Amino acid sequence: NECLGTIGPVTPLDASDFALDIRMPGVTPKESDTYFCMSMRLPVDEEAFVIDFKPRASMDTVHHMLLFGCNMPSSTGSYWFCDEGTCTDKANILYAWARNAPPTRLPKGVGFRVGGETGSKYFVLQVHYGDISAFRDNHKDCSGVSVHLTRVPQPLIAGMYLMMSVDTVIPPGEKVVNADISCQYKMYPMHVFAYRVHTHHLGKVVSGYRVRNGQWTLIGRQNPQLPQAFYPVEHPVDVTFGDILAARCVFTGEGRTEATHIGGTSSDEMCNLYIMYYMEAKYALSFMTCTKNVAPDMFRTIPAEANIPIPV
Ligand SMILES: [Cu+2]
Ligand SMILES: [Cu+2]
Ligand code: NI
Repeated sequence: NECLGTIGPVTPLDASDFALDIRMPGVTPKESDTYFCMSMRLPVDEEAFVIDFKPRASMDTVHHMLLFGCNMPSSTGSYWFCDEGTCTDKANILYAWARNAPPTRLPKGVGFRVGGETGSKYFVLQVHYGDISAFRDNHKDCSGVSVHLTRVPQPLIAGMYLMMSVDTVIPPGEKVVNADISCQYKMYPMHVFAYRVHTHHLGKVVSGYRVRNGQWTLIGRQNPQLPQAFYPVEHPVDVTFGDILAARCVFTGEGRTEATHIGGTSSDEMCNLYIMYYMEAKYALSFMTCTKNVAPDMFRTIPAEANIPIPV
């Protein structure tokens, strides 16, 4: 009893707010550990602000959910299979829901800008099912997310600073392989309030830092084998013009017969750190990406914790 039926996906909230429900179209996964995607055009063409997210997940069957904004979803039609292949243009992550790692709300006054001339025209929802119990009866699943949108401009604008490896090669059996990422920050100040890490099975630890005058300030560090939620930052951290952002993923090659490189499958790897930030509305940009390592030598003074795993 979650599929919306005759009422549809759009609930008016007041004069300038509405909830948009983004739901799987009554799907039934045949195999276990399945990744479904679907998209929705924004109903409004003009600029809007996403100011809250409420999960609508079947607590039996849903392992994780991700919601992106983009302009070109990978597929048209109802739903598709997406082993993390959501958009053809760049997919902007907005929200992660993981089982056993409950999400944290956006700070009040903070929203993502979407729609209009430059914002995302589509949402893409990815749902990872995992365990196919309770699907015995072959019931239709309508899991996803209810998104609160408003036309009211927000004083603070949420954005994403994505750090990702592109060139990493993990030789087979190799005990430790480091993937290092670094860029100089050249925008108005951002304040990091949440982070998410992502590797595949070879990832041991992922850490990100702001480097200012050789001083390393921790943004977040996580075991990527733990649920890949957005975790709150322990202390709010500003990144300002002249700062360097730095991240290290630690991988092992133990267990593999052949080299492992970066790519989109499970026998490939990724080193992704998603740094969620707010900015003053008049200075804000919605996304930044670092795919480089501009200060490789700086990593000589990376804190020792970046090399040590988290005790599970
Ligand atoms: Cu999952
Ligand atoms: Cu991946
Ligand atoms: Ni501050």
